[PDB]
Amino acid sequence: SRPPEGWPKGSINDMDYPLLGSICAVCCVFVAGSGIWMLYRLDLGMGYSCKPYKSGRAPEVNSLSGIICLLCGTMYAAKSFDFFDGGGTPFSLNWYWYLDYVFTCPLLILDFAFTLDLPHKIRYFFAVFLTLWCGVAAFVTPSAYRFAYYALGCCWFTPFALSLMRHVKERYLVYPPKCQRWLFWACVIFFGFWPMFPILFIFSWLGTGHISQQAFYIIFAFLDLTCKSIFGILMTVFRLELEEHTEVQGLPLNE
Amino acid sequence: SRPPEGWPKGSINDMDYPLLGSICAVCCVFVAGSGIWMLYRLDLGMGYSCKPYKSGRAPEVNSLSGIICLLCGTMYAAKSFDFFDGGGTPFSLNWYWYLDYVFTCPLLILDFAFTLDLPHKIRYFFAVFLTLWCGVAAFVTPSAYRFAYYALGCCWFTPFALSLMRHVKERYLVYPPKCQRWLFWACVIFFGFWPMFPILFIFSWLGTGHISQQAFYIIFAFLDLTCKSIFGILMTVFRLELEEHTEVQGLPLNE
Amino acid sequence: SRPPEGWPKGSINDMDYPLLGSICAVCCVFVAGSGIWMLYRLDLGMGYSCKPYKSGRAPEVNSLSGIICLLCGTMYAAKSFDFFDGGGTPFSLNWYWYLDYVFTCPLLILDFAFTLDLPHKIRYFFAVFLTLWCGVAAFVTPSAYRFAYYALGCCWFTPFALSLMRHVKERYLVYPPKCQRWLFWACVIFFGFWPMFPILFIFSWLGTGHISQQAFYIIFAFLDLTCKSIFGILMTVFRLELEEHTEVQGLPLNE
Ligand SMILES: *C/C=C(C)/C=C/C=C(C)/C=C/C1=C(C)CCCC1(C)C
Ligand SMILES: *C/C=C(C)/C=C/C=C(C)/C=C/C1=C(C)CCCC1(C)C
Ligand SMILES: *C/C=C(C)/C=C/C=C(C)/C=C/C1=C(C)CCCC1(C)C
Repeated sequence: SRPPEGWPKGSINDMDYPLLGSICAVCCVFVAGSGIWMLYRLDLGMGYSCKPYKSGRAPEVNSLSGIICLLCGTMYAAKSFDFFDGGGTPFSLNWYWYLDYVFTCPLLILDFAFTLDLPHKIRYFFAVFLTLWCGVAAFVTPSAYRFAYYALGCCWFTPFALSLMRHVKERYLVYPPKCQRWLFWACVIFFGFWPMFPILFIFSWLGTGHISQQAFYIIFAFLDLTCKSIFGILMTVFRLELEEHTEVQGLPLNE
Repeated sequence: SRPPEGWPKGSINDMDYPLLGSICAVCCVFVAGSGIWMLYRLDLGMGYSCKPYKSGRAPEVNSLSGIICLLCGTMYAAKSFDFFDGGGTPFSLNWYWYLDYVFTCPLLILDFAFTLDLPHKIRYFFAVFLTLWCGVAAFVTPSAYRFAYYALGCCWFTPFALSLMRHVKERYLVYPPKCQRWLFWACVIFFGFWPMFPILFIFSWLGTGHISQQAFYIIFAFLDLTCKSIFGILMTVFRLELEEHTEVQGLPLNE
Repeated sequence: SRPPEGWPKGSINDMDYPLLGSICAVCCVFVAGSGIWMLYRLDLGMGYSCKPYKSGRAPEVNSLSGIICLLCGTMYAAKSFDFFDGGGTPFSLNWYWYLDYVFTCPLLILDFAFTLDLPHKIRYFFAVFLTLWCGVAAFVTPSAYRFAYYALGCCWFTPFALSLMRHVKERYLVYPPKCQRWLFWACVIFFGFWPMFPILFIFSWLGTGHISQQAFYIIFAFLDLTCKSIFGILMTVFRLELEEHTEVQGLPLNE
């Protein structure tokens, strides 16, 4: 507890620290486990037939899905320690909302872009990075300028979102049906869930005031499990399907 | 105002926050606009004849000019919000001088090096990054060691500057006359203006004490407009000229 | 001295600041000198016979050894300034243990991996980065959770260490005897000294309490000289030997 006597009663920080700690310890194991599986299955070979790589090693970039999970899992361990130490600790990843995501979100979009061979990899990376930084600023600012920062971040996000939706619909047809399945669910996650983040900001204690900070933590735990683990599992299987088509069976894309 | 009652009268922080806010809001629009133009014109094709790219997309690195402007423009929006909120806000890019430049200056030098194909891209990047960090330290330190940090930064900068001047004069002759024009003005900016930054430090309130902090902000706004926007416009046109020569008209460099 | 009247007598901060300052000023010169030599010798050509590069420039990645030294040397200058200013200064690289290493350690492992062509360059980089971050957290935390953070970091380090040891033994045989000599001493440094860092944490004031913080600084100065300078000199000579074999004399590896 940052205050010597502990958090003032009825403060935004007056939460149920044990439950919070626990939820993150579970989030940690499951995300880290999924990441471990991801890197292990990448090392078996190419496709469901686990065809051996010619160089005897997998492409460097294919490791990102799994790395992102382990980075997230490591951060949720840290976060558990903070909650179990009662909150407001000197190395707290709970304190500055969105700072942890400044390290993962841009990696996620790289993962996605490398997997599909989207254009403008660098533009996409920076767009996400700036959006996340605007969130950090929005949460630490107490004036109304909090919303100036939120709007700046929407200025980045909205073009980014439309641009991506357009690019993805262009590559969708290239791929064979069986790969199209996995990509669709990946898109539901990206186009369905990413917009949830900025909508929660509005209903939080820093907006309308409908959702407490404790609730905010729990919701984000579920959102991170979906946007890192499930997303990574769907990226993995999309590559196994693709490889089976192109490498194991040696067939061409529609292009 | 960081102090509850506000900045002490006659302090370095006793400035004209509205005017400061405004200058940055304008700097923001103009820099962000220029960056937008830069990425748009890159997407039209190759050269003044807008020849279509073979891959149907432009090279990744060519996006840096434009990205650097948008990053700068986003930072000047943030800075506006701080000034209009009266200064000393929790997320202030005005507070720690030179911290914003730790993100742009090294990208600028990469942009320049990729464009000309200078050697030692990594050496050049680190040289700039360290110089900028020495500036950060020089400004936060109140002892005379402030000048120890300044000198350390000159130790990095001075070799870097001479090294670059030598490399650039080697590539200048390679290029055809029409491209040589644009490169010369780019060089005037780099060799004329970059040295201005360290000379202003000496005459600031942290050196001789001739230039107030308010003035320091205004001067830097003009310097950033020149070193990011105009520089980026000159990099853009140099590539359009070069492409017209090599790709549209298919002629060789002197080399 | 961070406290106005200065460090309380008999505090962990009640050290011999002048001696500390001096040790770092020497560490600074020697490391920076070694780095300078490294980049100079790289520019002479390929091998002991200094065969000219075909492109007329050396590979970008070969610069990392030397860059890492100069980055370390610049940081030890900063650290000298802090000690000579008596400690607890606003820009102190002495204050947060392990924060400086968050910038060098991952670069070191990249250097090593590029030199040997180890697989999983990105995995290796992140593994080191996370380990170092866990150290930072372990040192700032005052509860017992300090050890939770230490253990998390061992979870990263231990697999990383075994994985590397396995990969290196696979590449050792590839290389000719004369190169094998240099690689062995590089391995002694990596496998002998890297494990020293986490063992010192246990005997420090934050563990059993056998080694003072002053002593901790001195030990780390010697460890950094070994893990950056000597290591870099051994990487350099390994490349000169390798090049003499493969490029100057045009012979094949065992593979
Ligand atoms: C793993 C975490 C993910 C996928 C997080 C995504 C977060 C966003 C896309 C957040 C968006 C924001 C804005 C568009 C505006 C204000 C700030 C944010 C961060 C809430
Ligand atoms: C867009 C911003 C640019 C181009 C800034 C450039 C800044 C410098 C080259 C500053 C140089 C410095 C030194 C050489 C010594 C002390 C610290 C600085 C940052 C003032
Ligand atoms: C140039 C500096 C080097 C090579 C430093 C290496 C440091 C380590 C490998 C430190 C390891 C740690 C752990 C394994 C656990 C706790 C934290 C550390 C940083 C002491």
